[PDB]
Amino acid sequence: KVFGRCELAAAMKRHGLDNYRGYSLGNWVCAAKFESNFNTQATNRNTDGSTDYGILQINSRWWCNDGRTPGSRNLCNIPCSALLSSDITASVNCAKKIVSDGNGMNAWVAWRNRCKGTDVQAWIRGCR
Repeated sequence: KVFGRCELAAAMKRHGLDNYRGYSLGNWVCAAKFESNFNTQATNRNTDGSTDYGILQINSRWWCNDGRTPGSRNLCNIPCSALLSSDITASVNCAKKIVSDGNGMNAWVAWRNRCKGTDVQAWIRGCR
């Protein structure tokens, strides 16, 4: 599923990401925009042999199991494929643990490089 901007905003809010660990909702929408272009089915392989999955590009080394990643810890206790679903519940549940781990949203490279320090509330402009 490719979410619309406000659609995704409303869903992320529903699942409690708005100011989760102090991060305003526009951070999360911006993160999804540039990690996945709002597409829940996005996947991308990484040099260490892991893969990033879903709307927030959650990694198979630490967080989810994809069966082919050396060093896998599966700390969200979930198959990576669950992170590709139209329903973003599993991605949000796992992202909450990621953002809680020590480095906050810096775990998301696209957020760090394209969202962090910007006017992220622009990402929910227009939304009801």
